[PDB]
Amino acid sequence: AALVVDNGSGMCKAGFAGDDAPRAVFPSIVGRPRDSYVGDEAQSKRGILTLKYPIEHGIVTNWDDMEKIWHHTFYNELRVAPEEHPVLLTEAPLNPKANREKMTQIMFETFNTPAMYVAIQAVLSLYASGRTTGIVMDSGDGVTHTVPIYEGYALPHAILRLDLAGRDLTDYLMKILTERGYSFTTTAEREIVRDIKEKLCYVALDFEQEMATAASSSSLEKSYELPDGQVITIGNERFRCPEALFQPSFLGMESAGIHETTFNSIMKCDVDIRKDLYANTVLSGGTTMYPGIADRMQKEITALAPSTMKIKIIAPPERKYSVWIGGSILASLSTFQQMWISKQEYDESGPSIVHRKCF
Amino acid sequence: AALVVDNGSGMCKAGFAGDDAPRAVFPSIVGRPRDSYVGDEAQSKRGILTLKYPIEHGIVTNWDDMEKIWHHTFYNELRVAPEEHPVLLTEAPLNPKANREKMTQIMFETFNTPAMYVAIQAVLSLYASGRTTGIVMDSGDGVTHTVPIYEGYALPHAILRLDLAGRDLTDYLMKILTERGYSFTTTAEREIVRDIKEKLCYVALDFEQEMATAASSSSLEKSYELPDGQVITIGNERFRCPEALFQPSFLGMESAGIHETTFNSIMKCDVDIRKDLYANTVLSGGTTMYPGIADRMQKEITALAPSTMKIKIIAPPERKYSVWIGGSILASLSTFQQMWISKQEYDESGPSIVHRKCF
Amino acid sequence: ASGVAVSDGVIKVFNDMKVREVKKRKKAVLFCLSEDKKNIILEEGKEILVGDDPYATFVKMLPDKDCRYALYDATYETKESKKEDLVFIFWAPESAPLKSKMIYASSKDAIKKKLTGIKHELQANCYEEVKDRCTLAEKLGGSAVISLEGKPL
Amino acid sequence: ASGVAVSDGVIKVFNDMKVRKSSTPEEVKKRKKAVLFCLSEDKKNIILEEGKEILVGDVGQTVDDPYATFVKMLPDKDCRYALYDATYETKESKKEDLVFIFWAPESAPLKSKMIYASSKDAIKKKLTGIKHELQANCYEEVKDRCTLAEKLGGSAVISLEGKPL
Amino acid sequence: ASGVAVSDGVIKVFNDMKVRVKKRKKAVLFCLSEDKKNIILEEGKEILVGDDPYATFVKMLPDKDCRYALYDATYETKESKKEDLVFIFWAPESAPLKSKMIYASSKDAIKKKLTGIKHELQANCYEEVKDRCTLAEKLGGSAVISLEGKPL
Amino acid sequence: MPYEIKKVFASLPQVERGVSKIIGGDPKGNNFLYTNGKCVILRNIDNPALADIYTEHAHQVVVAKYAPSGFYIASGDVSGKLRIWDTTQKEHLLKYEYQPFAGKIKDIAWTEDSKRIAVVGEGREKFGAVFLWDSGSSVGEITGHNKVINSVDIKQSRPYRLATGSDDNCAAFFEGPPFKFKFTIGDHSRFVNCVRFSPDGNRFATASADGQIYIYDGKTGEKVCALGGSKAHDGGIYAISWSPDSTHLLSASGDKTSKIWDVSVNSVVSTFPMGSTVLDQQLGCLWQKDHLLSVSLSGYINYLDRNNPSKPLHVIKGHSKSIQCLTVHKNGGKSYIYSGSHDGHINYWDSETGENDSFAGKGHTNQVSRMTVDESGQLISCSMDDTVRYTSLMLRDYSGQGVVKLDVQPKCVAVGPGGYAVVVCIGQIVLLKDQRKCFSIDNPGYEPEVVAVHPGGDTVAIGGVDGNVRLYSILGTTLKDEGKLLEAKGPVTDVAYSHDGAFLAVCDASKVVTVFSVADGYSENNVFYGHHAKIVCLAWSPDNEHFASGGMDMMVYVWTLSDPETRVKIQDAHRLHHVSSLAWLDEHTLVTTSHDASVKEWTITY
Ligand SMILES: Nc1ncnc2c1ncn2[C@@H]1O[C@H](COP(=O)(O)OP(=O)(O)O)[C@@H](O)[C@H]1O
Ligand SMILES: Nc1ncnc2c1ncn2[C@@H]1O[C@H](COP(=O)(O)OP(=O)(O)O)[C@@H](O)[C@H]1O
Ligand SMILES: [Mg+2]
Ligand SMILES: [Mg+2]
Repeated sequence: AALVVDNGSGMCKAGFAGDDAPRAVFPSIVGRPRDSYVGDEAQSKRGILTLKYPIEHGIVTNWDDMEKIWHHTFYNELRVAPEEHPVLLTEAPLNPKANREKMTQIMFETFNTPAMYVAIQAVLSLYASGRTTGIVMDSGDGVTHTVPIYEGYALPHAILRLDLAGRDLTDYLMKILTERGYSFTTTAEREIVRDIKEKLCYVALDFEQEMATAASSSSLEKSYELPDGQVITIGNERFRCPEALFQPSFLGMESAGIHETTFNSIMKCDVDIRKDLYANTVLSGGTTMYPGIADRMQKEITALAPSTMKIKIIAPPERKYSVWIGGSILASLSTFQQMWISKQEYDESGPSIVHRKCF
Repeated sequence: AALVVDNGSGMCKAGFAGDDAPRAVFPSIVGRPRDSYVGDEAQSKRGILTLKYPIEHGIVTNWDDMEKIWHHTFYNELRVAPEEHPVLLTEAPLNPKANREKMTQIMFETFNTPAMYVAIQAVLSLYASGRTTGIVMDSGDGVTHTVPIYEGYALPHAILRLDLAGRDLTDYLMKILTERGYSFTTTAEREIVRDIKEKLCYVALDFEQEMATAASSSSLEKSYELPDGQVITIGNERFRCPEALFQPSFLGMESAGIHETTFNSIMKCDVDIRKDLYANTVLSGGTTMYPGIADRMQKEITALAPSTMKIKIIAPPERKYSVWIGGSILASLSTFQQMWISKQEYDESGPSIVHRKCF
Repeated sequence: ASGVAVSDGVIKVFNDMKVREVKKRKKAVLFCLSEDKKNIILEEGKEILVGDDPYATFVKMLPDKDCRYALYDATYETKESKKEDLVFIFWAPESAPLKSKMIYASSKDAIKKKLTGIKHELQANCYEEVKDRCTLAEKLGGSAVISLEGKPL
Repeated sequence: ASGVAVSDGVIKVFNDMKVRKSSTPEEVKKRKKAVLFCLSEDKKNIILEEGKEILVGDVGQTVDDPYATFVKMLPDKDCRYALYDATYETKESKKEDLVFIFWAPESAPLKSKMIYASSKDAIKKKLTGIKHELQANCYEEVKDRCTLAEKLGGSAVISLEGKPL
Repeated sequence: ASGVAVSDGVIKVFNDMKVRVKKRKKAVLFCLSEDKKNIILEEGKEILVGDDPYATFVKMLPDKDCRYALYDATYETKESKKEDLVFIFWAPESAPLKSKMIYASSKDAIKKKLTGIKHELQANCYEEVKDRCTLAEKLGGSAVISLEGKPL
Repeated sequence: MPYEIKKVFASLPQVERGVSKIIGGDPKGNNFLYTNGKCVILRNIDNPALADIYTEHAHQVVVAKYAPSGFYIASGDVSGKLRIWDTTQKEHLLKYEYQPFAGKIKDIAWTEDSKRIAVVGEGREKFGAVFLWDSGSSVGEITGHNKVINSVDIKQSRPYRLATGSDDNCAAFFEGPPFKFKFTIGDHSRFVNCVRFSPDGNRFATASADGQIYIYDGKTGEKVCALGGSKAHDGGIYAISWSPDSTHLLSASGDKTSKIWDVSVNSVVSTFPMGSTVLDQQLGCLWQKDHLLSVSLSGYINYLDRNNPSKPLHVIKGHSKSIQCLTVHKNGGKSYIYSGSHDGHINYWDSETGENDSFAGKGHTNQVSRMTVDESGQLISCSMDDTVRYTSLMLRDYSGQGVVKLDVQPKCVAVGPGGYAVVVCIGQIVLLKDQRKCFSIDNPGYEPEVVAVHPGGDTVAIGGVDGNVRLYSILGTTLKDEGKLLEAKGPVTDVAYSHDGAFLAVCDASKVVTVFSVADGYSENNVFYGHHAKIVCLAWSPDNEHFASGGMDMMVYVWTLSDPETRVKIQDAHRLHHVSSLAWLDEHTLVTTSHDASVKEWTITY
């Protein structure tokens, strides 16, 4: 059996090839005292330790903490020995080549994996939608990526990286929930706010009209029960928190919204292919799971795009783990057994074999 | 005293005739809220307003915005009344004749300048180097131009424009600095990266050889201090960032490098004059101020040049502002006072007078 | 890349179709994964002869819940000239299962790159995208094309 | 926003001090190099200080260091608005720019500090075209000739008022 | 153009040398007037026909200033021995930027006044003017076997 | 003739880990050829010292192939440009130039009649093209591959066949001309590296990364056997080469061994263990006449010995990386040329016979900037790993030698009599006595770039970016600034005293060489003009009357000290590369090296 590991900016999704969903989804954090706790242990260890993301915006910056997360993944989460299972790993768009080789070296030398493979997260989401040409709007935990792909080849000159993602929305919801009198400050209370965000938040088609609706009634108010039994109510904060995706000025940011970042990357491509990109905009990632986000994305992009063009936003129901699901389907194919990079091949061509075998 | 204004794609250089250096050098941007800020005022406000370039590739696109830059230049930067001083202006190569008539119209009606003159930027750099025949590679902020000149007459059929310039190099350094964990996304942080580019970046004679030796080089590592006191460290990105000038594939572009663009324009001329163009390759512009860019240009062009041909790349120490200094020297000459386009001559002929006096 | 191997009969069929008896020339042909899902085989009874609306009878041949590859020898007459070029069609309906969509999409470059010389690729992810006669014209020559399949557009 | 208005005398002085029009050499010496503004006795207008000014002609003849004598004009127990016409020089250009200095020593009475700070935004927005602002709250913050250099250009400034740093 | 006007002395000197002995001149250097308004003749910067003519001409060229020149090059081809006038624009890189701009921008005015000249030499350093291969090619393309008597 | 090329010490093949290296042989069996950077090397197989270099590509040449007629060679680079050039004449005049596709070219094949060329690789819209050599018109289509094609071969006997090997673990079979797809062979399970037809054409073999070699019929493409049974090698085979009689096959693999296979009986004849380190992996091979070649990952060319498999006949060493420094030494009765590259390798060459080797042991780990020899027969070399090393030139072994570690990266080193070495670092001057740091001139007030010690070992001349040469004196264990500033025309790039110490020659970036007379108050003696680009190197002839300078204009001038007007123009001593360093073997022989990793000797006649 092969292992599929999706190294997200904030959450690590791991499992076995052929399964419908990842077995383990844990935070991609390494906590050290204010000895070293990785994953959910760092979350459930009080505010006595500092938390650090080795992957924070899709790119591995600390390779010592990344090994700790991978060791935690195989032994504590997957409960398997990496030396007995091939591992399929996913890499962010615009990943430096040096980082790609370092990932290969760690698997074969630190974990002694018999076989290993690297895939691009964006192309796995696009392939899972039955498409080879299109633009993928992958909004995750710490980074949002708009990757235009034409005939299976991502266009590096047009890939836009946006630091706005679910992590900034969780902190924004904490800030605006204190307006109602709810004090969410500790690390334990941050996880509660994330649950509220993932259950009661939605994207409003018309933000200004929705704000008037909330202020003139209570039909939008919803109740959430805290772990200790207290029930809190949330009103206009349900659609205000994900509105920061389309209006980053709510967070004090300079960057454009996810709709404008998608439009900017499309306009950075050749005119011949812009029509196909406009009609093949695929959403992926956890932050794209808000209800009504496809309708809002369709309306906002239509305003920016020319009237003659056709805009289609694809939001598959499995888009939350579309990167992992695509990798699991690929790694479980009987024809994929020849696409792996063996240990024997590694110690004959070095880490540079990843550029020839993969990519 | 006369005024000399060098309208660039990214920077506006202005001053007085007879001065060694321009008095004012400010960004050529006009910002409007997300009432109107022009120049360094827009940079000091950042996210509240939206930045736009009227001159983005040497050619004016927004004549309404460029009027405000000119008004900012005369009153806020030079602190002089335009109606009391003749103004010498510089135009980009392959400037449309309609733009020439608009430029001479705005000066005489909106600003009531007594006298005016318009000069080609490329010929001013060539004249400032003591040459009348040659090819000038003007690599600026938003555009790179290779202008072959034959006895003071630029050959329009052989002028090639390359959009790769200093602006793209700053974005490239911004992107590859995030691989080290540094976050440079906001507009204010972009001028910080531009300062790093202008101080620590250099062109390597052989990129492959430099990459190998820099791995164990103790002098490659340089430290830069941010305005807030933080210290960032830059390594092999010092020679990787300007390498995109010769290898546009680093940016995802399919275009040729500056060495090939220079060679292509020479091959577009008569075989009679190609010998003089090869021996009189003059480098001008801010983006040509990298240490080692003249030695690299000579090595690269010699490969494309025929077997028996003399290649002489000219990189004068003042090539950064050669366009302005040439204009300032020309405008300060007493014998030049008869070549001004007088206000009386404008009324008799109209905006078409620029096509005859300024040539 | 899934790792499936394109059958050698696909390359020969494309070679015969690329160059230009007439009653036996193929106008359309469908490709599918084999039963073991390790080969891009040619569908036995899903093809159109030249001698036999040719585009309508090809679209209705596409399955409603499974992905397919196709090779259409679309003919069109532009204002300047009349030309005929092969179009590679990647039929991948949204109603198709997740596994079928992923394997077909990840193995599309295996077959497309084996058919060198192809210049047009139509990615149809719904019936409205393949039935649409206008988008196929735009793929072929864009605004240059005025009539498709012998009929005005 | 205290609502204090800017007198037309201050605006007229600023307009003359910003734009340099062609004039006789005896008229260039009458230009103002540094001028101090203050509140009216009724505290309703920002009037111009009578004798607290430096002319360009005095520079190089009687005033050896224009900045050093300008700081001496600032009271040490009251807040003032100042306009200094600094002529510095960077490694690439020789610049001449206007600097708006908000003098507000800690020894000043709180009534003066509050009105001057609250009404500063009103006068600054009327003086359009000024880029540099020096906020000085003690003598040590403004006496040092370097503190102008960091505000003007930063580390790029190599000369200030004709003398090296 | 800068607008510098060539004086009549240079025109009369060029005219006599253009139309064809010890009084005749072989080389002459044109400099800029102290007013920087006219192209005037330099006093001790001429080579007399009666008086290596090319080697001493290069010695007369200043190392830190730009000058104009008029050389009566005598190249002997295999077919015949032709002598033609050449225009030399001395503009060394060590010259001040003010001089280089004025001389370069006020050159087409001089050339148009000196009607009937074909060959031009644009020397920006000593190696471009000391060497004889570049001068020979301007006079005759792949036909010159010797220049100024000395074999190439 | 003013100058004449005497000996060319060719560069080693440019090899990469995990990438097959293609070595071509001529139909005449005289010269085997390979590529390195932009250069195509034509080495004589009988005498590897004799070599010829073709440098006319603007990109990195990947493969070159002799025509079956032997009159032309087709070479392709990473930009997809194919050049056909004549080989009968030394000028190597270009015949035809083509761009079959916009992508990397991997292999080239000719037809027997030598009028059709098959070029394969990875293009934007195709992977191969076969065309007429004189018109570029397609005479076939290469289809059936969805990944980059690594190898191509054409059957040299009628009927013609074409076989390709690509990265999709498959080999395609074509028949022509015109070449049409026949079928795809999918026996291999990894990248197919080499596909070679036998010289008689009756069979062809495909080698791949899975350690298997398969033999197929050369006419029908039906599998005959698998070499070695279960496997041929314990690692990926990178190259195969048939014997001239078409009965044996020589294979080079990444398991650090090469083997000879009896194809007809499917038995291994000889196994050659090449080593046990990563650099001992074999990436290319060639079987020409009785010569069996094998190229290691280190770039060394091994002449395999059939009688003694463990020890090869010859191991052709040299530089596969750009050479930065070059010095000459006369030990005993033979003169040796020492050269160091940017990888730290130092290789010595015999001046007359051309035999070359490297010092034993472990030496420098980064670029060797400068090398010099003192009076005690020791090679003093400064390198970019902040170390100055003293190596005995008679032991030829790094182990047990003296290493001096510097806190600042050195840029130049010079030596003088009395065990005195002056090292110029980045903004620091270090004086070494008896391999020990005894003085420092940190913060010298300028930026030193070069250093020269007088032959009397008393005066030190140090140039700077400012364009001024400043003189020092080695008194005791300190250097004293004499307060003398020689003036140049620009940033000093090299300074060299005369061998008798009577003249100091200074070259700068202003294309000027200034000679100062040491005897008369260090005053300027002469100024030499003629360079049209920055001068990078300078050397003094042993006769003390001539000196040579090389610049970035790709030109070398030999200057007569008495007469500045007389000079020898060595135009394009190394084509497309400036001469990085140069030295004199004697008063009539000039040695030049460059970044093409080749060393050349020139006979200078005045
Ligand atoms: N059902 C949901 N609705 C709204 N937001 C969600 C939902 N699920 C996850 N999110 C957010 O998605 C983020 C992580 O999702 P993911 O796509 O895996 O990012 P990454 O790739 O960086 O690991 C989390 O910050 C989470 O809060
Ligand atoms: N000293 C320098 N070294 C390297 N790059 C520089 C340097 N100075 C400027 N650059 C770049 O040159 C650009 C501006 O130069 P400029 O010639 O004025 O172009 P333009 O006139 O088109 O605006 C800027 O992008 C700047 O970053
Ligand atoms: Mg993700
Ligand atoms: Mg410019």
